[PDB]
Amino acid sequence: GPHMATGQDRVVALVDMDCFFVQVEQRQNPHLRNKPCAVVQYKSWKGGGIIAVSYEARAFGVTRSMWADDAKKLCPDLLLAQVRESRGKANLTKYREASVEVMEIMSRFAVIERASIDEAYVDLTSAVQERLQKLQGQPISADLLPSTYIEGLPQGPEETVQKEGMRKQGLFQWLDSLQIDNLTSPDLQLTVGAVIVEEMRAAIERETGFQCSAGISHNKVLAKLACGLNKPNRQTLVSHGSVPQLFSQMPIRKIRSLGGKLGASVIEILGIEYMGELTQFTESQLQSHFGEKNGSWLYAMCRGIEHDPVKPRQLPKTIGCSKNFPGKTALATREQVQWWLLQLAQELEERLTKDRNDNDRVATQLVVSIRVQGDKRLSSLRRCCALTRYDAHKMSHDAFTVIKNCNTSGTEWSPPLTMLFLCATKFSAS
DNA sequence: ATTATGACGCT
DNA sequence: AGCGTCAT
Ligand SMILES: Nc1ncnc2c1ncn2[C@H]1C[C@H](O)[C@@H](COP(=O)(O)NP(=O)(O)OP(=O)(O)O)O1
Ligand SMILES: [Mg+2]
Ligand SMILES: [Mg+2]
Repeated sequence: GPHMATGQDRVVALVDMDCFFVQVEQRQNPHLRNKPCAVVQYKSWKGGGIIAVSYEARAFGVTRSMWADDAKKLCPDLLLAQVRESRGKANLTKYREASVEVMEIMSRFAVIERASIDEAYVDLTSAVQERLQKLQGQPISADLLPSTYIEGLPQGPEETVQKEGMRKQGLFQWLDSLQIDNLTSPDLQLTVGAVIVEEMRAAIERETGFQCSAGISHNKVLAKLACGLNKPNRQTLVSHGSVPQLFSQMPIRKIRSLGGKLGASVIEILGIEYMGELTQFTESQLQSHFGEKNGSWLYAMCRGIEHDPVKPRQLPKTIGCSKNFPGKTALATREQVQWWLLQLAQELEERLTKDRNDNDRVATQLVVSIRVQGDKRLSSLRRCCALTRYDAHKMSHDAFTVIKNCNTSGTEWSPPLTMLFLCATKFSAS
């Protein structure tokens, strides 16, 4: 009892931007603000593919992966913004630069781990300790947490007919219970972490004009889950004590890393649907079905416990460019293949050169991946070679050299390629 | 014809 | 080294 770890050692948050690519386009074009809007790529086929959707547009049922022509059927007044196109492919530079704006603000507060173009984990354990020392015995006011939800509250016994009324009542219950006394209560630490995350979210909105949501908990999985509970423009605190009720009706697929085959297996092999049901199995039983690492992870995670560290990494480990060639457009000639490789290499060269100037590093390996027609896998084949010069002509020529014997017969290229992907990796200081 | 592209585990 | 999974 006295010796059972409860996964309450850290304070971790996950900050994720709300409808991020849309906000980027709305900041730039004020006519799009506060309107049902989506961002699309490649307008020629079915009006383009939607990759981001404003919350006003979601209310009509518009979603990612939907065709714009189809989205317009659900939402006639839907406004659209097109992703920039360069060299015949989508160019996501505008969103990467916007991402940098936000990541640089978050880094001021604590160590972060970039997790995607629009989210990062934050390890607030040290910052909370410092803040706790800064205010001795200072009780925490509700005004310090104007956009925070406490998951699981309010509980027990009219302002609650509306959502802000629920939020405030739950926050009051939580704050009324908190003992400022006792610098080591995990709940107190989370609360101070939440205050700091309000400050962080305020700074991002002030300095970039972008709104975001956040989750604060004791580990990355719970912080990520918490982030999505009250999006948009709100933050949610998930305490250790909230986990049994929260996990009791939480579908297994909603937990990070369980959204694929492993999660399906868990459900299928154990005959359960919710994360909390995992507690009735022994660690050995879970290890026997899903392996040593997965079994141990599951046994601790269904109890709200996870030890994956927030890595101190702001910069991407790899830099890559890819393009799909669906259906009839699959590449069928040598020349075609070489031209598209050159287009990808030119974009890559730009991004690498910038990376070298900004971050004092150079990539040393080039990985080329291709997908052949009829193959469902992301990558049909991967090959690599040395990246010794940031030269687009050398890179595209070397990439062709490494995959040219994949061609069964021809001038002609077969089987046709439905994807080309160039990735620069193995960075070293410069 | 659900795209562009990341991190990282397994062998 | 090369492939498979899970992810936004
Ligand atoms: N499958 C995909 N393919 C291409 N781009 C994608 C993508 N999923 C996301 N993006 C791009 C476009 C997105 O804007 C961005 C962030 O991904 P989220 O955080 O998953 N989604 P958002 O921020 O939009 O809304 P909110 O978080 O409020 O739910 O990455
Ligand atoms: Mg987001
Ligand atoms: Mg995200």
